[PDB]
Amino acid sequence: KPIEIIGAPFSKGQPRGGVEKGPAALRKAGLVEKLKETEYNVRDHGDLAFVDVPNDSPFQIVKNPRSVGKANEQLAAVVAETQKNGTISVVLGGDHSMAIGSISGHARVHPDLCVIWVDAHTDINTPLTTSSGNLHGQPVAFLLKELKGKFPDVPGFSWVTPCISAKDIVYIGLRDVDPGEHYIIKTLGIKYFSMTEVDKLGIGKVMEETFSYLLGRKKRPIHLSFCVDGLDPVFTPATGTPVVGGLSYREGLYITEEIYKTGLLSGLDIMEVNPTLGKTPEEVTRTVNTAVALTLSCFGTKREGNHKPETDYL
Amino acid sequence: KPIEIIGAPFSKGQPRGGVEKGPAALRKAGLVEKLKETEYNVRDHGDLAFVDVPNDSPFQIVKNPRSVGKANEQLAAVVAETQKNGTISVVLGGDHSMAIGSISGHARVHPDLCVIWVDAHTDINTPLTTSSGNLHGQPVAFLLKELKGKFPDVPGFSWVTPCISAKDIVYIGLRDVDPGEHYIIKTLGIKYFSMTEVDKLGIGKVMEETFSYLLGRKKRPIHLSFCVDGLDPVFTPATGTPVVGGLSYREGLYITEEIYKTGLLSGLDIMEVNPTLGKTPEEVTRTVNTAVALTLSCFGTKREGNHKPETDYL
Amino acid sequence: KPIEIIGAPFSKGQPRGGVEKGPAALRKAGLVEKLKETEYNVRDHGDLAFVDVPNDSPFQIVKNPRSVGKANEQLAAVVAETQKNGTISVVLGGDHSMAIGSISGHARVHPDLCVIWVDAHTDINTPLTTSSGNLHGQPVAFLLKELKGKFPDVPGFSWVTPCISAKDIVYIGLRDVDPGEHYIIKTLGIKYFSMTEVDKLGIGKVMEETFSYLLGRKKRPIHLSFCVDGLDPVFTPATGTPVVGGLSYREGLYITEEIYKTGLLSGLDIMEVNPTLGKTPEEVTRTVNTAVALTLSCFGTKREGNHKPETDYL
Ligand SMILES: [Mn+2]
Ligand SMILES: [Mn+2]
Ligand SMILES: [Mn+2]
Ligand SMILES: [Mn+2]
Ligand SMILES: [Mn+2]
Ligand SMILES: [Mn+2]
Repeated sequence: KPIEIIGAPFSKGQPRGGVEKGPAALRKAGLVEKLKETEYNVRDHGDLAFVDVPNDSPFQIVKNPRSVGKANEQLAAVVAETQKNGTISVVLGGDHSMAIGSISGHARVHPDLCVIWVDAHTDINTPLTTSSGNLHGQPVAFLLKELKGKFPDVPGFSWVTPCISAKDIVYIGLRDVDPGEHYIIKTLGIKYFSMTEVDKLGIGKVMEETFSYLLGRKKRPIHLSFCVDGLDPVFTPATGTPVVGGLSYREGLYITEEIYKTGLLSGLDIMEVNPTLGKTPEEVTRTVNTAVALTLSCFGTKREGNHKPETDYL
Repeated sequence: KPIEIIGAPFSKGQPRGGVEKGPAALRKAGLVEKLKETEYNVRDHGDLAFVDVPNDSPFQIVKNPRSVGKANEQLAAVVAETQKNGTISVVLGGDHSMAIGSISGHARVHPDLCVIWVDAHTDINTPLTTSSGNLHGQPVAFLLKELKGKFPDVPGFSWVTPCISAKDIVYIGLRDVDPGEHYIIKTLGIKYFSMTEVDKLGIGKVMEETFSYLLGRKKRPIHLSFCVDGLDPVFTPATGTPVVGGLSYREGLYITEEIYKTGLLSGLDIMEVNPTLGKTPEEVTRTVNTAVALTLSCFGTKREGNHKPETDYL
Repeated sequence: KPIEIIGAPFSKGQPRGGVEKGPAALRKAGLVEKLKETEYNVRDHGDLAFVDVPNDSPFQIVKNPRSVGKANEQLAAVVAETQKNGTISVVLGGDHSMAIGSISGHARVHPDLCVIWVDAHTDINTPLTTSSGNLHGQPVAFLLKELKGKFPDVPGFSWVTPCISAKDIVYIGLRDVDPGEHYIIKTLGIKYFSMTEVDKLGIGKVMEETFSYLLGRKKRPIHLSFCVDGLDPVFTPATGTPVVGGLSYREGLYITEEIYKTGLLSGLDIMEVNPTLGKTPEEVTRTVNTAVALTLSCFGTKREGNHKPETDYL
């Protein structure tokens, strides 16, 4: 089965430059070559060139609305292109705002898709709830169907159409929620397993339930959106919004391991990896190895080990 | 419901000076104002002046017995006073030996109360079993009813009256216990979950069984004494007696979260946070930041998030 | 209940020097003295003088076959001697390749013994499957009954007799396995708990299932081989092949505590602790402290604490 790497060197999703350097870091560490070693076929799409919109005046509080809006539209145009030819889409980003390109492009070809959002935030505010005009923490808002019309239209997001409903997605690793956000998720009653939950049940029971909830009834493709800030700052320090007491290195692979196991992974997002934010070359090396590591896990590489079929090693 | 912050800048309890700075370290970090942000009312009682006793000769091994006694007596006098006006007490200490006063004053108004001791030690040595005349490691030996008269009367501790029995207390996070201490808890049969127990059951099940143990039969107030050294040093640096293999930030959080949920916490202790014992300013910020995290957990703040009632954020 | 420490300062098991200094590291940290504080009797059998074989040409890929084979032959003979007199055999190593002598000496006197292999690796390659001629990562290949005659006879290992079968052994914390290795364990179907396992069950249930799998039917002596690298480097950094995402200082103790709990320990190995590889004295002090923390545990020392029998501390 096909795999297509699509770099998204973008960052206007937030105030700290540097995340457009993620792709270049991930590829540098050896992601593309490490993947060709798996049972899959790998075609690297290269890095998309994001045209900058001049005079991108702020829509109320939101910053860079036409820029962010334009990039994502170019992303969702690319994604549909690989998913159309039946090939799994791995997007190497920038900030999370690129999810709107990532998941909108996915749904065009697999409208019945679900989403597992591994993040420490819901990154799902509305241009009416953000205390910051930053769109990297609003990706979901623009996606949700039940959120259509619950906030103004934002210059550059006309092309967007709510693709998934509050029933088809599940958060994992939440720990920093704004009053606003907590409201929405409760009100719309979305399924999540916040830090608290993943203390009480354990990452073992948590993927068991998230699977019966999303795949309990019908079998449908999986779109995994992984904010490196999902695991703790001791495993991913090179991120813009780090937050204490997160998901261990282990539960992370566990996650990515089980998702492989479903044979249902359709879209994968490796967002917000920032090489310039590492306090030491180590932490940058740390954040990337564990970013690559999770990316190889969603594609077979197990911790008990692997071996090539039909090969008698004796 | 009322909350009353009581400043206990005491340290005589032990040899390492620096703990009487705890309050000033927790207040500085924003504890007081952080709390008024919750659904509760907050009145800061201020820091109690502790009269020093001249010529506080040592009773055999014990050190500063009269000094440590009078303070506590003035602590139970302040506590009992605010609990009388139906308000929850949060004591920012010093060394733990002040618990003596926080639990003694508490029981005068709620004599049927229980105690969830989260710490790395049992601080239950008798003036006869301590290898150090230190009182921060004995607060319990004085409170226990089954321990009345199993050791000599210590000058300054005549006013004390064992308010609780070996039945109404459970320990959490035990890992450093002295031969004498383990004996006592085995003999009197106290309910505990030593780190070994938390690895076995999970911080999930553990809180499930400690609740049905202390609250399976009758519903009573919860006095929560928390020795910062309760968690591992990696999280709680700036503590006098740090001991490897401790309770994570997450577990110490899941505990406090659940103590809220009961709606039964009555008295709270935030003991042994030492500012001067931090190897770097970071480590002083850290322990503090997470001593605060917990204090704001005991009162609502959830990781999944919080939103104000009756407010429609849409 | 006899204990016999046996220093095996060997290292030819791999390319990095330093491991021979292990014993002389554990010993300084005060291992022997600390053990005498337990309920056991202690006899330190000094360190073994290992004669170096001149002109130890490489058998195909394998390196130091004759020097490694001779050393172990001399270890096994020391071992089988103190097990003979009814004493427990604790071996402070070098490189793990000395397991071969440690477990070989052990099966002579207790041919019905079991082994719990706590290590980040399976150390079970064959001279035909190694990518390196390193014997520290093959010990098991020489011990297995099912592996007899699955490779060529290696110079110096003519004295070795497969003593345990695929059935009496179990791994714990595997997270780095080469293609070959995985195959083997799969094919001979060995009972293990990779890191994924420990995540999904917990160090609680894990020991429950390893005990009922190894001791469910008959009660037999337990040989515990502990590759310090089985833990996470943050706990055991001073090691030759560290690997991210290991067991916690807490599971590590949990494990050694339950093994004490059976009353069946018989043989114990504390291999591959290398003092020269700690980036800082601290990492050397750390690692060491826990190759002992763990040992003094296999002999009782409980985190809940201990107290001497018949001694009324009141
Ligand atoms: Mn995000
Ligand atoms: Mn995030
Ligand atoms: Mn303590
Ligand atoms: Mn204490
Ligand atoms: Mn190993
Ligand atoms: Mn090994």
